[PDB]
Amino acid sequence: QLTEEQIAEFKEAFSLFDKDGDGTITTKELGTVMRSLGQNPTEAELQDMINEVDADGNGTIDFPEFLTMMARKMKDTDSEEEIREAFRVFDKDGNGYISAAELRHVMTNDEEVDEMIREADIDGDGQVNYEEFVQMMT
Amino acid sequence: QLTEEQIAEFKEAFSLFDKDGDGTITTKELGTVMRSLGQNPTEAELQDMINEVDADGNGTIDFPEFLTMMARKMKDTDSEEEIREAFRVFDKDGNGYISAAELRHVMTNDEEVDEMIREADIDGDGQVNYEEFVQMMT
Amino acid sequence: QLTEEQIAEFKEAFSLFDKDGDGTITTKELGTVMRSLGQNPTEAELQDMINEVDADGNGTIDFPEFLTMMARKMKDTDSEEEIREAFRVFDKDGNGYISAAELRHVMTNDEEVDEMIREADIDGDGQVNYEEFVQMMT
Amino acid sequence: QLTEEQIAEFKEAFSLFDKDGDGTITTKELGTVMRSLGQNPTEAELQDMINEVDADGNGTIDFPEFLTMMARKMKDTDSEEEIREAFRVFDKDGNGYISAAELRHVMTNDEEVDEMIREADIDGDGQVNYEEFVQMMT
Amino acid sequence: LGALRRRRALFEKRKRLSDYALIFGMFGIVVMVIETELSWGAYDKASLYSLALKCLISLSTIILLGLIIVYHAREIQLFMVDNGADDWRIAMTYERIFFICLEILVCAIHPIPGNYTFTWTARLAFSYAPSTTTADVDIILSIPMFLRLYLIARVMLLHSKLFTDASSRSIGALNKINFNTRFVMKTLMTICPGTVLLVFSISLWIIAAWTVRACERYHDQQDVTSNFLGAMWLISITFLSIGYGDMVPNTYCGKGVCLLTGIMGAGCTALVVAVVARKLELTKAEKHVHNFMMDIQYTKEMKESAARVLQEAWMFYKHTRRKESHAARRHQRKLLAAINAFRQVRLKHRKLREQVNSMV
Amino acid sequence: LGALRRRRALFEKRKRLSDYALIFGMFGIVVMVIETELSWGAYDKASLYSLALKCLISLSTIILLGLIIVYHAREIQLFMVDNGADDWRIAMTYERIFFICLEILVCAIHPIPGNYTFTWTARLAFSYAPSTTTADVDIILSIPMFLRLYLIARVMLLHSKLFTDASSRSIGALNKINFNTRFVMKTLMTICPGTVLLVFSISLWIIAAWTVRACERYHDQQDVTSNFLGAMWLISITFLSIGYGDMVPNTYCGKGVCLLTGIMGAGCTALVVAVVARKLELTKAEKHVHNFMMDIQYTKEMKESAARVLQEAWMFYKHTRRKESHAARRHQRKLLAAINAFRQVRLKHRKLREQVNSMV
Amino acid sequence: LGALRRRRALFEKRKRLSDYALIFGMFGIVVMVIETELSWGAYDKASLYSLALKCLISLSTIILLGLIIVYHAREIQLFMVDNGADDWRIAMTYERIFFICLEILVCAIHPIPGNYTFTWTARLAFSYAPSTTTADVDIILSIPMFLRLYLIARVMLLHSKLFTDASSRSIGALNKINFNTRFVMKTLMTICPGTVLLVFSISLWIIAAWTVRACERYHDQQDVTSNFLGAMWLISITFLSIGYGDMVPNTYCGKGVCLLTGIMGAGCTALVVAVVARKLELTKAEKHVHNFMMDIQYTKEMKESAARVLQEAWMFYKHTRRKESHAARRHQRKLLAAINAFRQVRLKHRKLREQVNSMV
Amino acid sequence: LGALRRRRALFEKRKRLSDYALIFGMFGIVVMVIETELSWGAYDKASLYSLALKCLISLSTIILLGLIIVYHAREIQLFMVDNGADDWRIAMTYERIFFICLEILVCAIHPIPGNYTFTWTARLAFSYAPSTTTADVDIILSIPMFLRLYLIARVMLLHSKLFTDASSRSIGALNKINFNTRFVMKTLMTICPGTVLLVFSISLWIIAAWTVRACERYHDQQDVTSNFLGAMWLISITFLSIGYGDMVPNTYCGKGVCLLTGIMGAGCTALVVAVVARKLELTKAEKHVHNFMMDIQYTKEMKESAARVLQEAWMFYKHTRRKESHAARRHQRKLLAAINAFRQVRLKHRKLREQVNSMV
Ligand SMILES: COc1ccc(S(=O)(=O)Nc2cccc(C(=O)Nc3cccc4nonc34)c2)cc1
Ligand SMILES: [Ca+2]
Ligand SMILES: [Ca+2]
Ligand SMILES: [Ca+2]
Ligand SMILES: [Ca+2]
Ligand SMILES: [Ca+2]
Ligand SMILES: [Ca+2]
Ligand SMILES: [Ca+2]
Ligand SMILES: [Ca+2]
Ligand SMILES: [Ca+2]
Ligand SMILES: [Ca+2]
Ligand SMILES: [Ca+2]
Ligand SMILES: [Ca+2]
Ligand SMILES: [Ca+2]
Ligand SMILES: [Ca+2]
Ligand SMILES: [Ca+2]
Ligand SMILES: [Ca+2]
Ligand SMILES: [K+]
Ligand SMILES: [K+]
Ligand SMILES: [K+]
Ligand SMILES: [K+]
Repeated sequence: QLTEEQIAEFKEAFSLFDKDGDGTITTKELGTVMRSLGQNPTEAELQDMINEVDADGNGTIDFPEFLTMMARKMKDTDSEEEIREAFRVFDKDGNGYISAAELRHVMTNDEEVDEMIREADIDGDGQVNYEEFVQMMT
Repeated sequence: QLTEEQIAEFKEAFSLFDKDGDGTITTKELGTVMRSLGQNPTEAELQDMINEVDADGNGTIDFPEFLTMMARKMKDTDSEEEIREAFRVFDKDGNGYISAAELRHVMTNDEEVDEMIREADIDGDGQVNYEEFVQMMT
Repeated sequence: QLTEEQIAEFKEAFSLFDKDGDGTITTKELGTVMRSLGQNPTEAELQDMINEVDADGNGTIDFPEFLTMMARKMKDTDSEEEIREAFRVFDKDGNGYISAAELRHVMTNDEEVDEMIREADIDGDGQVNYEEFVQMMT
Repeated sequence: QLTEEQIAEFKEAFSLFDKDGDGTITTKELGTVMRSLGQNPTEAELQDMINEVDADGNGTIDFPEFLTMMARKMKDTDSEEEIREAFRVFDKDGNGYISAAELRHVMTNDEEVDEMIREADIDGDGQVNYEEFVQMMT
Repeated sequence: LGALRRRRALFEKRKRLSDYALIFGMFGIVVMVIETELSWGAYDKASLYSLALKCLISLSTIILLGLIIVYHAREIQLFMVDNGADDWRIAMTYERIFFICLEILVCAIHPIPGNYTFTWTARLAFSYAPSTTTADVDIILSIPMFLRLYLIARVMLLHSKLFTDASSRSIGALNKINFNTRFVMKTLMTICPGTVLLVFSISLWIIAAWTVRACERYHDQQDVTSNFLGAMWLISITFLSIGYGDMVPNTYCGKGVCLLTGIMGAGCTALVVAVVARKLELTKAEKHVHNFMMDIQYTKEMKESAARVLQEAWMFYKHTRRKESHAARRHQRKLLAAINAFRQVRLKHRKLREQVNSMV
Repeated sequence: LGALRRRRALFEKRKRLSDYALIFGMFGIVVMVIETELSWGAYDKASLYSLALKCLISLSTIILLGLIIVYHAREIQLFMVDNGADDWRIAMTYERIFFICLEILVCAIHPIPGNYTFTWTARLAFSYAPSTTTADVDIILSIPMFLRLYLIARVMLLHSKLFTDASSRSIGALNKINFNTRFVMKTLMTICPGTVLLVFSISLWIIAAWTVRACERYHDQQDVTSNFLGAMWLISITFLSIGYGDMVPNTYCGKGVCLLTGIMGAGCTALVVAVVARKLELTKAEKHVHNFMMDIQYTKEMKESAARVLQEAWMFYKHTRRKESHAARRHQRKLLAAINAFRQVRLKHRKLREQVNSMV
Repeated sequence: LGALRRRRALFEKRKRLSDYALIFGMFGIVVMVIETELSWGAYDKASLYSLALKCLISLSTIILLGLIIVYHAREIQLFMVDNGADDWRIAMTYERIFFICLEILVCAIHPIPGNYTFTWTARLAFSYAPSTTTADVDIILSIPMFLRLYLIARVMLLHSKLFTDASSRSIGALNKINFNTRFVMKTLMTICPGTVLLVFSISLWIIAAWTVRACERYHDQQDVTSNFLGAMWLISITFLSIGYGDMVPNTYCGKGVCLLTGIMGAGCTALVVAVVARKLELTKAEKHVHNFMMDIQYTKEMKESAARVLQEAWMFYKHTRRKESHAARRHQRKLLAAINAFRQVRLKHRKLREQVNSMV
Repeated sequence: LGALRRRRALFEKRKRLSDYALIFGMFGIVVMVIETELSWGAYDKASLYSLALKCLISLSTIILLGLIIVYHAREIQLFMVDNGADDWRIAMTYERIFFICLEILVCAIHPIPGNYTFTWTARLAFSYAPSTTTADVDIILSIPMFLRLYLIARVMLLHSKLFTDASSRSIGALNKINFNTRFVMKTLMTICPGTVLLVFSISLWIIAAWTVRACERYHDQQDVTSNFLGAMWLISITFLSIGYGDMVPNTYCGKGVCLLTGIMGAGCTALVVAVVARKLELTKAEKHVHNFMMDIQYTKEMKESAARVLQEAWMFYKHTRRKESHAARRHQRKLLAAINAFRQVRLKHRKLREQVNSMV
């Protein structure tokens, strides 16, 4: 497991967001910190970014969840966030599902895209989702 | 007609204002773009500037109307806009009709102005309008 | 009387405040010009400064009144305004009447002030007013 | 007592805050002075600061209390203010009472802290207060 | 209304007298330059041509002094009319008398007709060998004649539109502004800074070069720094603070002119820096257009970089499923590079959006 | 729609003609440099190699003049199409004819084939000894050939993305922006200022050095300032306004090039100052992070300083109660120092809070 | 109230002791300058006049040391009264003792009476020929006497109005500001920057020039850089970073003074740039008045340009209807020019309106 | 959690290897300086002392190359752990291999043991007389050893608190900030600009001076620019852009170092200007306190000026009523002066009020 120094530094970083010391980072405290950093996050975006690392879905970030978030944030570049952003900009319509039309459109910036769709649709639902995208990326 | 490259570039410029992709530039989208450019257009001025190129009067700009607007906006200087602005600053009272008094006043900055009025009043209504102004200018 | 060039320039300066061209400068037009110059005058101060040159008291400045205001404003320094400001700062209490106490207080920054009061009280009301101040100054 | 020049200078300093000349510094006058100095003081903080030197507790600062405040503020460093701020930052919970846990936590940045608690708890209430802190500091 | 007519009739006389004083001062300076240049080689200081030219300078100086006196009389009358006085002694303070005497003294220094000489000794540069000469006295009176250029500033101030305009004066007095020559200088430097900085320095270049040549032609038997294109080289490399050294002044006058040139060059580098810094800034209308264009560019780049990310990821997956390793590793490297590029363009787009939001 | 296709075809023809004119101008300059370098030592001005190279320069200049004429014809047609004229005489104003003639004159100066010579005399530096030589006339026509670099600016402006893009032109039209070369220069100086300042100066360094060497190789029997690495040393120490002095030009051409170098160095110090001042500023996203980190640091410092204040106060109390004096005084001194340090850290934390509140 | 009286009675004593220390330090420096100047030619270092003047310097230095000690005693008492101490050993830290010793050492360096000499060897400039001399030792003690000018800064700080005023002290302490000498320097540079920059540099010009002359008069048999107006020329061209070269120091002292002068000139160009940049900016009222005047000007221009557009259009129409062609094309060209001018003035007016709206 | 432990254990190893590489690089540079200084006069290049010292340099260089290789292996492992790779070939791009080879080449240039010589010819300055010598080859390998100072920047970046801190990294990641060496440089220049500018320039002064002396001691039989205090004078007057001329480099190495010094001085004047301009601005609280103090001062002046106006007006009235004229005229002049002074102070007070209102 992590050594004493690492866990101490990460506990300090956790308490940097956890003002009340209850052990969980509520979305309000994260929003207050973000506002103090000069940014203005909406409630919807803040909630969407707080369930990214929330494994149990309780709505708050405990210490292990924050440790996972740090373990994926300490690196200079994380493949997960870049893959998600690429998938988001792929989906022009914003419905969460990219069909063959958008793929063919973005590939122009026939057989190859057909092979991509055929080998990317693991469930065979006729369309490409986020799980299929991350499966193909890795 | 226009080649493929020209029509593609002009379609891209049209879609730069046409967010929803319905094929018509509503006044709200043009106002949003103008606000994003740092200017603050009033609804009256925006509507007045959107019917300049609206040939059919439907209230929106389709692709051919936008092509006409570009065809008169690509040039470094357009005579139509300068003539309109000159006529606007000629009309001190703002009623849309310049009588001989304002003409005589602005010429000082007798027979010549009388000849101008006589040869500029095509309809013989006793006063000079925008159509007579553009007829005399050309 | 004034020559043609002087009256023309002063009429232009008058119309610089007189937007509607009715021949009188309403306090609203002067306030609008002052705001356009970056200053923020209160209604009370604006009215107080508009009756300074209003000889007939009609509430507006006609052309002769504006000519008098210019004739006292063209000079580099006007004694009337400086005398009024000096009298205003003399009156600490702001009641418009300076008694001997304020005079004695400001002279320290006995017989001389007594002589000043004796020879400055023209009406013999026991106190010094603005008319007595301007009489003593001139 | 103080000489005439010192009394005059301190009366000028007093009249800086005493706009109305009533002889007492109302909290509103101090607030408007500190707003003119660019600060944005809350009412609670203003009241806390104004009872710092308010000996009689009437809610306003008269001349003798202002003289005491000046005799404590003219020096380069005020020991009382620094001692109070140190005690304030000692009290993490903000309840006004520092228990042994906070002291043990802040010393790590056993017998010594126990001796400190034993010799600092003058009233023997099991905790350390502000008067005990200033007694130990002096 | 009995004061406005008089005030305008005196403004016009004051402006006309300033114009005539400038005309006569410049004529005196020009004839001084002509005579100084000609009396070196064309004829000698005892010739009748020199007497005629110096008589012309003196007759221009007498009229200039008369015009200065009449201008100050008109300004005294203006003070009377402004402050409602009646006795001219009231207008005569100590500062006003001092400045009248200063202008008269400045405008009364000129080459007096007649031949007078003084012994001039200078230490030659880079050899320190003394050189003596019998120089004329008209050269220590010709150089001060360049002080008549304050009439240029006076004429510029008096002829300025906003100094005499009724509406401009009304608006200025409504905002409590003094229309001194510093306001005119600031308005010129904010409207046309390059033109002012290019006229005021290339017109003083000729003056400094001529002064150096005139002062040093007495102690220069090599025609090195007493040649006009040599003095104009020395002054230019002094102003730009290069200071080569091959042409260093011999006499105290040349050294003083070079010191003044260096001081003004060190003061003009500041003006150049300010003007350039104010001329690189993009205006709001230009900045908004630039930001919009860069937003479009970044959106296109982001689209194509996401396309490249997916293309490389699929190629790597296909090569892995095709029982291949080397090409799979190559395409995994390409996928990592594409992900890094996508992150870079995303960060640039976010920075642009933040800048646009802060501006608007 | 009948004008847009014509306008785009004329944009394309104009851009292609600009590209070809730049190609031929640069080819002429390069062949001029080659011939000037070779004709000094490799062969003489009467050789057939010199005739061939100068014929190549002339044949490039003829084609360049033709391309300039055709480019101006295309611009005339563009003026016709834009302003709806019918007769080409409408487009021919005085300024346009003057600029056409200026470009033709600038692009028609080149070394004419044939041997022509003129007598060149110069005053050597630091010795003032005249030197006379029979120099060729092709060196006073080779140096003006560097004026063909305005085609570089024309090509940069015509090839710029936002000059010809339809969407960019529309966005510029909504905001009433003129897309002249000053807008392009400002956008370059705000996007990549260091790259522009490093290319525009290290490309003119070689041009100025070659000009100095070419002009002064006729009056240099010591190979001091007529050596390329010597001319490139002189020009560098002139641009940076050091001006040592050991290498100062002999001829008027070298002195003029050094004067221009000094002027442009004094104008480029302003650009350097502006760029550096704009590159030290922290952006908002960096200022906020820095302020957060420094706030954390100051809170930790305050905690440890209050700890030291209480530790020293208790030590002083314990030594006072222990009937000790020397250690009591030492620890009272330490307590006073700790109180002063705590005051300092509290004040700087308050200053940081004030700054954060002001920017937020 | 028992502390305020003592604090004011000690403020007055501290200020008076600072005044007397400055008086005696300046007297010592002045007598040092007089004796150094006289002992070169007027008399020799063995004369009784030199003994008397050096005794005067020593007797001024003894009193200066006494005043410094008494000033520090008063400051110790002030520390006692401020921090409520009782034993003076509490106030004596390491930094305070170091600074007391530093001031005493700085103020105890002066020419001791008596004749002492040391052998000084230097390498002459531009010839590299060694030159030895038997120089007095009083010249390495006279130059450090210029370090007593920190008393000037101390007196300026102590005599400043806001340092001792109860009102200013209360206002500053309410905002938690330290009234050190940097605050005084910043307030001076924001109130009267030109005056400070002109006094602080022309008073150091004389000091540097005298130091160079005093150090180099021992190795200068030509009276070139050991002459006061020559040293003052060298220092001026070093400060302005011209550096001609004809006068370059021979000795280590002259070279060191020239290096310090160059450093301070490179640090004062920054101050000049900042002051000039802050003195070109138009104030709010001036900018508003200027914008109003330019708005009036642009409206008049727009009126007359629209008038010209219509006049030219009608003239062209009349000539076309009059069966004329050449005048028709002339007036069509004029109409196009008038339309372009109208567009230009309209764009300028729109830019002015945008700037006014952004400002307000 | 299986990645954080490895990442921290690799951060520590990376930092330790950077520290050791810096230690060994600085040791190699120091021994190079010692050997270069000693082998000139103390012993010859064939001595055993030179062999021992060059063996020490080589043994330090071998260990430095090993540490660089191990550092890059640790960084490869860090790339593996970060991007979840498994094969080290994936981490090896073209840029990474190029930079590894560049560091190895930079850190493998050192004086090889053994005596080797090459013929060095230079043109002496100010006489242009050629001078040849048989110089050792170890001087063209000693000068490149100063390129190992990039390890200083690497150690500064790796040891920085916010680079490795978990909380600082998290806060930077929320705001998408890259913690490269430019961010560290900007934070240093905004926290302590003077200290950085005084260490980075006085540490390079010694390096440039030593390089000039080492390069030019082979072509200097006068000990003029091959003396350390002479080279350090040359470099200082080049950096400050004075450029006297008496010491101008003879060799290409000295000239190149002087050119680089001039470039860096022209780039450091910009930093000085920026720092000074940012150090003259008054803090918000300081500006508020200054404005309050000036408000009090202006109110006092306005009170006393109005008092003087009334006093003079009454004195004039009393003298007029006392059948006196001359004193009446004197006091009328004084009254006019007092009115002008009152107007001036009123305008200053109004300007201060406007500034305060705009600020708040
Ligand atoms: C002082 O500001 C600087 C700007 C930029 C730089 S740099 O290292 O990027 N370039 C650089 C380096 C050395 C010498 C020269 C050089 O002499 N240039 C030129 C010669 C002639 C005419 C010129 N017109 O513009 N530059 C010209 C340029 C350094 C300092
Ligand atoms: Ca919480
Ligand atoms: Ca949870
Ligand atoms: Ca989709
Ligand atoms: Ca699916
Ligand atoms: Ca739409
Ligand atoms: Ca339509
Ligand atoms: Ca009308
Ligand atoms: Ca009609
Ligand atoms: Ca009205
Ligand atoms: Ca009325
Ligand atoms: Ca009263
Ligand atoms: Ca009365
Ligand atoms: Ca009150
Ligand atoms: Ca009370
Ligand atoms: Ca507690
Ligand atoms: Ca208790
Ligand atoms: K220089
Ligand atoms: K030089
Ligand atoms: K120089
Ligand atoms: K320089």
